[PDB]
Amino acid sequence: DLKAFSKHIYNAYLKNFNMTKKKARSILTGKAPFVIHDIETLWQAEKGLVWKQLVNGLPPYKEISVHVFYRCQCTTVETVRELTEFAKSIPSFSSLFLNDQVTLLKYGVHEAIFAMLASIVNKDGLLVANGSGFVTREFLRSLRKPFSDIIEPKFEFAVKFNALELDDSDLALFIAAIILCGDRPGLMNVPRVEAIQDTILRALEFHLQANHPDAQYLFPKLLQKMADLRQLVTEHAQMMQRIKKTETETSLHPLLQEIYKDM
Ligand SMILES: CC(C)c1nnc(NS(=O)(=O)c2ccc(CCNC(=O)c3sc4cc(F)ccc4c3Cl)cc2)s1
Ligand SMILES: CCCCCCCCO[C@@H]1O[C@H](CO)[C@@H](O)[C@H](O)[C@H]1O
Repeated sequence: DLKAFSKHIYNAYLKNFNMTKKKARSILTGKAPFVIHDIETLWQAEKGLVWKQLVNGLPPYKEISVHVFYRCQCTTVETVRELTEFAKSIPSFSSLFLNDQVTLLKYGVHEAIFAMLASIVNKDGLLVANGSGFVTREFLRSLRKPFSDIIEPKFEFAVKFNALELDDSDLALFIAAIILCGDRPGLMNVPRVEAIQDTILRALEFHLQANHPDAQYLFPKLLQKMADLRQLVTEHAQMMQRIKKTETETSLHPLLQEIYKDM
């Protein structure tokens, strides 16, 4: 029964995401992306590197540390869009009141984004523009503060999370468990959410058995990663709040602006 449930969430993930850990992990290994590590290479990428969201559709250019930020902002907004469509793809989720759905997405989306970030990450950098390019970690560290400080706790996490060696069928269930969380403030029908969450967590355990049989303590380890993700997002909202006051000239997307609102 839970085999059918797991299959459905996997089909909802594959049907909804531009990049599987499978596709990403091949690109970062072999059988090539254009490495962005300085101003010259960013300009080079800006010129002839296939971005889904074009440069003309970005906020008015200000500076380098800000342009990088705006490009990142776009993908976060598009991942919020994939995740909403993935959440709706679960028929149990798309049954709750539209505001209860918005509550789960408002608080769960950033947790999910960071868990999925580990798929396109390695110790030295991350994939960009559907794997067309590869941005270096040192380049991002070389940007001005506060911008150089944003992506660092994400990388620390991503590396640790990648050690668990999860596949796309594990992530579909992991993300589902992240979205459908009863601990979200402003939830109306908490028993119904808590209900669905239980089904997912049951499904996640029995799938981790069939997919990772020799894996010691995987399920409680992922339950801890879920908690760690909650902290990383608390830390993240806090940073973007500082960026909102300090960087008055940088434009924060209202959707993300609303996510960090009462966090
Ligand atoms: C980068 C630093 C100033 C930040 N600004 N916002 C942050 N948010 S975040 O939570 O850490 C976060 C949120 C979502 C992701 C996934 C998407 N990332 C991308 O697609 C990126 S980064 C980058 C740098 C480039 F030159 C060119 C393109 C490019 C692209 Cl594309 C990563 C990090 S980090
Ligand atoms: C508080 C913010 C979190 C809410 C997430 C909203 C983002 C989802 O935006 C989605 O865009 C799609 C196509 O353009 C549509 O088909 C959907 O109806 C829509 O909800």
